[PDB]
Amino acid sequence: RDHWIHVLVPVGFVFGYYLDRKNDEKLAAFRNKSLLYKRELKPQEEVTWK
Amino acid sequence: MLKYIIPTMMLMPLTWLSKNSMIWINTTLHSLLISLTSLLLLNQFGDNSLNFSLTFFSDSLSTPLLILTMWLLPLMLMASQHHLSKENLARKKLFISMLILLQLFLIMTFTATELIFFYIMFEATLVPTLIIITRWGNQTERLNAGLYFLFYTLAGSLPLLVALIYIQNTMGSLNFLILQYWVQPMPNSWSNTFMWLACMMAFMVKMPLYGLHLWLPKAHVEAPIAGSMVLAAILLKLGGYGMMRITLLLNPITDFMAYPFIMLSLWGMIMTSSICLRQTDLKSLIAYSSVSHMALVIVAILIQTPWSYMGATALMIAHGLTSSMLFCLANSNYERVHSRTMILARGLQTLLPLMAAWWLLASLTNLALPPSINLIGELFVVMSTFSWSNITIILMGLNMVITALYSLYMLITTQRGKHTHHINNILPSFTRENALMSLHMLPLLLLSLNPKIILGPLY
Amino acid sequence: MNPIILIIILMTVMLGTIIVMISTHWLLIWIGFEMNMLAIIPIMMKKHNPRATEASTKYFLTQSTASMLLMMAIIINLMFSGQWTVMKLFNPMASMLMTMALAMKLGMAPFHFWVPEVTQGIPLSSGLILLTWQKLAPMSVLYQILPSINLDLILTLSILSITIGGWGGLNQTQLRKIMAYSSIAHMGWMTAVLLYNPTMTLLNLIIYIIMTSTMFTLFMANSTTTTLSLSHTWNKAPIMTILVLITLLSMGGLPPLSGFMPKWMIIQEMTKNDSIILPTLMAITALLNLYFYMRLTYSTALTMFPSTNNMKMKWQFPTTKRMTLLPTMTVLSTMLLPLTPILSILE
Amino acid sequence: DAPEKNYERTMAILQIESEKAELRLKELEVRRLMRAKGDGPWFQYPTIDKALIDHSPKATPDN
Amino acid sequence: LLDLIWLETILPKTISLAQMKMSTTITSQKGLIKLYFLSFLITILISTTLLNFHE
Amino acid sequence: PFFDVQKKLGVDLDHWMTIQSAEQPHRIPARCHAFEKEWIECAHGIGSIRAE
Amino acid sequence: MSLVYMNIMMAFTVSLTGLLMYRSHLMSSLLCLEGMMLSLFILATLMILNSHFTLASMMPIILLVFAACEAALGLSLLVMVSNTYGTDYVQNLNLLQC
Amino acid sequence: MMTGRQARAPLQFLPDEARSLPPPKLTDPRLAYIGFLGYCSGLIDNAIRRRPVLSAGLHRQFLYITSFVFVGYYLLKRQDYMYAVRDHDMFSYIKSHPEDFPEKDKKTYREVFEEFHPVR
Amino acid sequence: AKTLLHQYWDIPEGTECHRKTYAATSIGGASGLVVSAYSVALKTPTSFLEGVARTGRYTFTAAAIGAIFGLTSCISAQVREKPDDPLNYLIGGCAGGLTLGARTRSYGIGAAACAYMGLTAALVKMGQLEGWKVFAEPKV
Ligand SMILES: CCCCCCCCCCCCCCCCCC(=O)OC[C@H](COP(=O)([O-])OCC[N+](C)(C)C)OC(=O)CCCCCCCCCCCCCCCCC
Repeated sequence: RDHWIHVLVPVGFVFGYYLDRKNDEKLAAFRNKSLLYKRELKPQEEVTWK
Repeated sequence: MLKYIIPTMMLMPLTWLSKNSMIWINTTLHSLLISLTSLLLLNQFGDNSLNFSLTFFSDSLSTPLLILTMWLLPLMLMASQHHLSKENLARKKLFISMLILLQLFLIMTFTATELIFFYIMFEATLVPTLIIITRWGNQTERLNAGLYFLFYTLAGSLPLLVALIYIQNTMGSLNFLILQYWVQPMPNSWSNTFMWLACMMAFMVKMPLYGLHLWLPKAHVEAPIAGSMVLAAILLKLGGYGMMRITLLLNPITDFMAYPFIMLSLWGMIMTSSICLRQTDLKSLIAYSSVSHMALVIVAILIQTPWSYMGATALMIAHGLTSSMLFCLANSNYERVHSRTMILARGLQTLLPLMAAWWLLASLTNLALPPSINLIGELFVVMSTFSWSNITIILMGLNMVITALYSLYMLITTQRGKHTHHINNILPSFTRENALMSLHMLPLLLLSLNPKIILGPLY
Repeated sequence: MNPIILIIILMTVMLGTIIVMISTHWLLIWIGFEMNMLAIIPIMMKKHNPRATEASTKYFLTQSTASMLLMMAIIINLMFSGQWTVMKLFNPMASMLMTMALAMKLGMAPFHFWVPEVTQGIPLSSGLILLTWQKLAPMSVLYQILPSINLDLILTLSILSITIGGWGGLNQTQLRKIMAYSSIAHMGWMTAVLLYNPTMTLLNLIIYIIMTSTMFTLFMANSTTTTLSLSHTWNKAPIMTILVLITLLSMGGLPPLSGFMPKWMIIQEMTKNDSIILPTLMAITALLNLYFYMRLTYSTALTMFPSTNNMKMKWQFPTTKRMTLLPTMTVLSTMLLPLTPILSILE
Repeated sequence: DAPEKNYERTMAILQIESEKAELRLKELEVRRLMRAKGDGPWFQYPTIDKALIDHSPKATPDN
Repeated sequence: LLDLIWLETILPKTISLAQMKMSTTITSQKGLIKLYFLSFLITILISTTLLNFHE
Repeated sequence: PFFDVQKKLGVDLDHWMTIQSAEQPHRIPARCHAFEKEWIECAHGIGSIRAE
Repeated sequence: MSLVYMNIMMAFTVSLTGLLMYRSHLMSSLLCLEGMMLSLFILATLMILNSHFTLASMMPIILLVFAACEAALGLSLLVMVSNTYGTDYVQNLNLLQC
Repeated sequence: MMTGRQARAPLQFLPDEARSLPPPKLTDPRLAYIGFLGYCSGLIDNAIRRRPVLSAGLHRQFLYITSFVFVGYYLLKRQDYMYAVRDHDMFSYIKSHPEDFPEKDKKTYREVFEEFHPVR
Repeated sequence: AKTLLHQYWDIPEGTECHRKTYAATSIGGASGLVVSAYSVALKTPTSFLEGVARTGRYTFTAAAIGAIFGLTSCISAQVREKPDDPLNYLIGGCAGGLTLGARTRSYGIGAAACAYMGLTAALVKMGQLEGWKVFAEPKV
């Protein structure tokens, strides 16, 4: 690629964004378990947030 | 926050692998892309902060500081590429790497959920700033100024280290989210007196407190332009951010420990403003004006009312933009006359009319003209200190006279009168310089349309 | 020196330190210290000038006095316990004499008065051996007798070492005396946390040996013994100025560097034991060490002192010196703070 | 992010950090009690091994 | 008077002169082995009789 | 750092001269053999803090 | 404790304070150091004989041998100083003040 | 502190019960940071001998990365082992001494009286 | 000289002025003898008379500092009737600092010693009050 250097910061964004989403699944202890937001699962659904 | 940490780190291979004619343009482009992405921090809620992980979070206090931090890096690159044009290529890349490393320390200073990680990043911000001042400053006094900047900060902050580890042992944690809910009242004692001093004096040095401010009209004067921009726009605000995080743990003792410091600020903003009436060095005039404006943020944090915290964070963001623009204007003259003496080059509206319009707008936002966010923060601190004591308005209002008087005298000396005859190298304003002025001023005026994003955690 | 004789003598230095580390009898402790001194004397007299003979004489006298006080502490332990196990001592007089002997062998203040002379009198490699390898055996004996070490004595030695190693380096221009007063201050930091948590003592010792070995390796790689000859390094090798910059900022304990790692942990172990004034005054006194480190960084990396004309000849030759582990020790002395919880491997 | 996602993520963070804080306080109390009493596995400074003692009949009987 | 002299005098200048003077008192030793061991003797005597670090 | 090489390798470099109650030439007892045997067998394994 | 142990300890402290207060000669310092070693030999010997601790009887000989080897090393250092200045005066050993 | 625990089996870098613990992953961020330290060591080694920093000695840089990852994997195993031993001894001591660790009654804030301090 | 500090602290404040003054005089005299001993150790005097003159000068200086410290502190605690008050040791430490400046025949050293020794004596009083430990026993 003639402009390989102009993807170092955006891919480093996306990967970083990716890792943030990947951290959220480690902090999913109280997903659909808080007293404010707990509810019954709608059909064709397995988690409330991802 | 890892979506902002990793692009800031990828700016390091972006600046070390670029072609020699390309290392400014690529870093400016991608730092502007990071600053465009910085608006995703504005997912703020009326009840909860935006809590990313165990390590990182952001409420509405850190969010304007983060957007200002990620916005200041392209502006520092624009400001610092002219006077480092003749520089060696590897030293130029080391300069850009120091600015990138400083931004990398700052964005996880403001988002540190835990207070000793806040301390580690907060003191990691010394090393790129110290290296920038003592390596790319212009005059002889930059070594001494780097020593003062280093050893006021560390002498204030190494008690803060002991204090934070003491809170770590006593409460079990230094998570700010835990310490919102486990904070105990701090009773009157001598133990808690020196506890309060060890928590507060590092940030008093960082603001600066009047009487501790002696590092600032050296370190902000003996620095290059990017160093002055990051010092007066971000690094003075680490103190206010740290006080707004740390006075949670210091109640109710703060309600009488604040009384000397408030005096030191309420009289200090009278003195330092008055010092700006009789300064010959324009960069030192902007430095003592920075001390004068940050004294109001010290008073507003120490009276700890909601209107005071709203005005203090508004005044910190507004002073960051305003003082950074004023240092850039002083550099726009200093690149032409090669002297920081304010009486040297006069009558510059006769030669640089659009740049004189930029001087006019920066001086009007300096004197807190409504409805700029400068005036919003100024006015809200005045409201809260009037509720604190009805007499303080005198010391406020007299300050609001002198704040006008140095802001226009600086305009009258530099831009008005008859021009200096023997100076004939006054070039027309480059497109880079006016671009830098507009990227300072147009966000500052657009924030008057929607000030609620720079009003902090308790809007 | 014959290289075979040099190898056998250095293995004998190592063998003396090992016999101190691994033995269970106090006579073998004393024997390991005797073997260590007896073998390290020719390493100090490697170049055969009157300064090395003076340094080796002063080193011999202080280490011989310490060895005799050590044996008197051992013999008093034999009086009051009838046995010889290397463990706690069974008399506070024997504890005081052994703490004095080991403070002399470490050169902690006020027995520091040999360390800046002897380090100035010997070459840089033997100064590296003296300031890194010769700490390991007395700190091991202090590690094993800490149930009997008096608190007030070892803390007085610690704060007196930190203050004297702070004020000593502020007047110096010779790099070996700077490293020696840095040594005194760091030994104060290591023994201030010995009775509270000896794992942080081992941590501070390892991080100190890494940073000291980095600085002596840089001084050997540039052949620099004074400040003013270290100031010519930017015109000879500009990478070495960055290396001494980051390593001197690390030895001052500035975060995010690795030398912030021990002292912070030391404070972290001294406030759990309800000492607040003491780590505060220790950390305030460490700013003096930081100040003469900053003096060296101003002379070397952050400014450019004027060079001479003959430097242009030295541009035409690369450094053929074996810079053993210098990138490794440079990395491990600067970028190690994110791996701070590795210290549990020393428990 | 949703307010649900941030809210319950915050609660997971708070549970992890509160458990770490309670364990740090317990670690301080355990170290205090073990250094005071010496009956735990920590602070076990050595005494003489009794596997070194000779138990043979000696040259003189009164021993 | 205040922000070029007195606030400059009290915190940085007096502390800097104090560190300079203590640095010159520590490092003014004549390199004499006799005096260093006489100081070590006075150390041991103050340790035993004056501070009771052996009791 | 007491690197306990003697227990790791199973060698007896210096444990034999360490106490008076150890194995002696011609089974010569020390004058305080019994008292040291009692103090060691009391204090064995329980740690030094409890042994004091 | 025993009355002879008082005198052997006091002899060690006398030779200590002689070794800790120089006059001029490095040889007098070496003699004070070996007086310290001799007093350690005597004290260790009287304990080991007094306790009938048989295996430590080889201990003072070891305490002799090593330290006498140490003494030999010290004599060589003196000679090298004596080969530089003609005398063994400790005030000639002051080059390391600067 | 834990000197009596690792004294019955002396000089064991990883004891047998360390095998009961899950090892660090090969995608451990700590291990990747140690690999980055190896890469920086390779770059400093090219810089101090005036080689082309990114290009020269790729076998040497790869052995730097390999050696730091290899040593750091065992160092992380020992780190995780020692914190596991720390928590195990903590919990066994809390279980073995209930007279020192009472279960404290958690009062609700309807009963808990705190003094109010007004900001005015 | 551990019992010297104890017999200084055993008398309550503002109660027995003479023995407090004597105890602080004796503590200052001990500290002055320590400074004198190390001073004639590391710096050789030109004569025995010069050595005992340096010893008497430093011992009398530090003893006068201690005497005027204890006197000013106890008289301030008497006339203010506040025994557990660190302002009393602040005034006493500043009086000892003026004493050190009068012994060194200089006013700048006097003001510096006033400020730093007054803050030091105030910190020592606060450490006596809230139980601050400098040589803290290992607990964990
Ligand atoms: C900018 C330069 C100046 C910086 C000033 C920084 C703040 C000023 C005061 C700092 C005091 C030292 C840190 C205090 C930490 C308190 C933590 C704590 O647990 O406190 C309660 C503890 C109380 O002890 P405790 O909490 O362990 O006791 C148990 C609780 N009670 C009390 C009920 C029994 O306080 C202390 O132990 C002592 C506090 C005061 C320490 C005084 C020594 C330092 C002297 C002043 C140094 C000033 C700065 C030096 C640099 C100047 C320039 C070079």
